[PDB]
Amino acid sequence: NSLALSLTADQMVSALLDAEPPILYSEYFSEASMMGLLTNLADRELVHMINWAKRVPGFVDLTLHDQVHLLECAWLEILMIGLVWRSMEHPGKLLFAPNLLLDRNQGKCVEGMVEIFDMLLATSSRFRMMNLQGEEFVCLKSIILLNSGVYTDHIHRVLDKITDTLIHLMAKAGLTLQQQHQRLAQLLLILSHIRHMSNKGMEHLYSMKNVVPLSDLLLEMLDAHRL
Amino acid sequence: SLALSLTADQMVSALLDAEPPILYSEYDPTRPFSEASMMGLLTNLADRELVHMINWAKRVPGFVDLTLHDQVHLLECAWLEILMIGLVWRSMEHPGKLLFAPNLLLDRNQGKCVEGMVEIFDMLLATSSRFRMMNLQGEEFVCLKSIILLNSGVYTSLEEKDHIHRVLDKITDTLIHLMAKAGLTLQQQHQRLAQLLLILSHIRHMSNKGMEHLYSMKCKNVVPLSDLLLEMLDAHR
Amino acid sequence: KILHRLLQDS
Amino acid sequence: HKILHRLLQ
Ligand SMILES: O=S(=O)(Nc1ccccc1)[C@@H]1C[C@@H]2O[C@H]1C(c1ccc(O)cc1)=C2c1ccc(O)cc1
Ligand SMILES: O=S(=O)(Nc1ccccc1)[C@@H]1C[C@@H]2O[C@H]1C(c1ccc(O)cc1)=C2c1ccc(O)cc1
Repeated sequence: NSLALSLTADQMVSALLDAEPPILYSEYFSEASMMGLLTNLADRELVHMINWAKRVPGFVDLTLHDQVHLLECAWLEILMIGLVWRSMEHPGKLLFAPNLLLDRNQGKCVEGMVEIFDMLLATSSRFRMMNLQGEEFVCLKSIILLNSGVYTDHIHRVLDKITDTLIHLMAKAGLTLQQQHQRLAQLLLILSHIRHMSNKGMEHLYSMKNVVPLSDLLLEMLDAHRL
Repeated sequence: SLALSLTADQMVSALLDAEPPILYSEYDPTRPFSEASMMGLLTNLADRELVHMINWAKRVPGFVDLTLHDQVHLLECAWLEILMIGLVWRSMEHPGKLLFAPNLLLDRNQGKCVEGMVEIFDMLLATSSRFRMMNLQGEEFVCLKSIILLNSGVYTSLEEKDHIHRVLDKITDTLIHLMAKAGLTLQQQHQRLAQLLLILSHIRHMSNKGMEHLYSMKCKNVVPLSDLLLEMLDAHR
Repeated sequence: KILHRLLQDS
Repeated sequence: HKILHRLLQ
């Protein structure tokens, strides 16, 4: 049995909020300059993401192989939804780091990046245009981790519990029954687009492996998407 | 216009009557099969399904209200997803098998006849398996397929997206309505709703992965592709 | 474009 | 032997 299932929604939320990775800083614009700062930033976020996943209810219960599979499938999605979350307060911009603000014009400095930026900007705006709460964000990011790679019963039961947790939060906000499953649907349909942004962005990572030297861990994270 | 005034029952009614037919392949179980043979059979089959999909999309409450350029965009984005969810739907009765056509049943083995197809098959098989273990209903299937059409390209002057959002909310209400009739509790309705929508994320993944392999193949020109299919495919690249 | 015309019929 | 194996321990 899993300890994850025994939790209530409030302490499921409390667990997710406490497991949150920190917002890292970048170093204090061309193709190599852009890829250089992002590769370094993303690489440091992976280490935090790994330890974050280990504190996600139900994740430890899985085998080490399954933990590797899910992280390999979802790592870019998780970084992207983290990006659009903190980019909310800054419409038209992408808060990659507190000291690294990138508008659309700098996305053109990297071939095939500017169009992914637009999808990121539209995702952040969509999250803004409907008041995405932090308690909802941590639930969404956890769903992405467990649902990513999952089609290779426990994960499904944990996913159902996260679903209950989301409804639990919307019920707190004073939404009606119709508004609860409507908002629930709205949030999950966005995850489909985050999957789209990831895949489209992952194939570009192949066409960028040369420009700047990628780290070993990074090379291995994207090489997994080629099998 | 008309889409928003519809109730759940006549939304289901509209989607069921709008259903495209199941087309037959030109497969002859007396010939030899190969890489170009299968790819040739699937190309010709999908090309004929596309024509039906286009006239099907027109009968989806709401699609017609959209400008033509938006209708083009949505179909260009979701055409493979719609084909795939249709595939895994009619493949439910055949575990470990993919029913591309009533006279065309492939298992995992024959997927290896094409490079990179066997991986996508397993995902399609797993997706079909999920629908089987979940008892997907026809009323639910036509809701999901319509969702994919309106959702695929929404993020990609005109806040026609706002209209699209309204129709999507209507389909959501329709799905909940169906689960309420099935005797599912409130908790079971939300969970099933979530389970269904999470599968849409997988259909997106399968489509994107297959679209990249459908481009490896065009470059080869081992087997030609119809002018329409090339234009649908070129919209992704 | 083919998709353009097929949508535009009738 | 991937790095992800080690970091997850
Ligand atoms: O999909 S992308 O745009 N891919 C890409 C596209 C074109 C060129 C190179 C990469 C990708 C998303 C976004 O920018 C790219 C990217 C990224 C780039 C390089 C890298 O080694 C890792 C990630 C992003 C990112 C980094 C850190 C975050 O915390 C969040 C996002
Ligand atoms: O993702 S695929 O596998 N891509 C692909 C990968 C490698 C080579 C060729 C295609 C794709 C799904 C499945 O098989 C491929 C495929 C397809 C193949 C060829 C083609 O011109 C169009 C589609 C499928 C299909 C066809 C009709 C349907 O009604 C449903 C599905």
